[PDB]
Amino acid sequence: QLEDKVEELLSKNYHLENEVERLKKLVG
Amino acid sequence: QLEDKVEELLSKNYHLENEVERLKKL
Amino acid sequence: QVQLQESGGGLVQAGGSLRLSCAASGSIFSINVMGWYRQAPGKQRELLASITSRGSTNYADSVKDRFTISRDNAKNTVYLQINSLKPEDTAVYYCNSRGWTTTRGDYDYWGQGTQVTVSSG
Repeated sequence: QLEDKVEELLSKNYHLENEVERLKKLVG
Repeated sequence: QLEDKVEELLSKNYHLENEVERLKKL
Repeated sequence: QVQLQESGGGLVQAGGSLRLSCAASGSIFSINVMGWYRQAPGKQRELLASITSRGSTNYADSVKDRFTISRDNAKNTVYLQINSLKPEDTAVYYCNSRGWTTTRGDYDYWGQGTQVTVSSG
């Protein structure tokens, strides 16, 4: 394993945070 | 407690993906 | 607690390449994501690449085939190979250590970064 699963979900979460941040500041 | 975290992140990631989808075109 | 120190940057001609190093001090937690970001002056910070404890990697699409993240075979050190550098790649490159633990919750630690300056005539 469950720790590996959380690691993968967090890695994905951080990638999506930064992508939204880039897209928010860009259009807004 | 770990499986609780998995569900928490799934929902968070889903909402983030929905923002990415909208804020792309818009 | 965790403390990171980047190195390997500096001045470089366009067309060159660098291996940046992030040396990690302190506890290596069981849930951890090491990431490389960069920030140009004025611009927003940009996640380039991530690696988990088990070696699973995650790249920003724009650099997936030019930059490569990896971990030393033995040392508590992660690397970012940045190839085919162009003036647009000039920035401070930062390392970060991020995750969650059943005991203390979310954590997030930043390095101080190494400046990369890509020159051309």
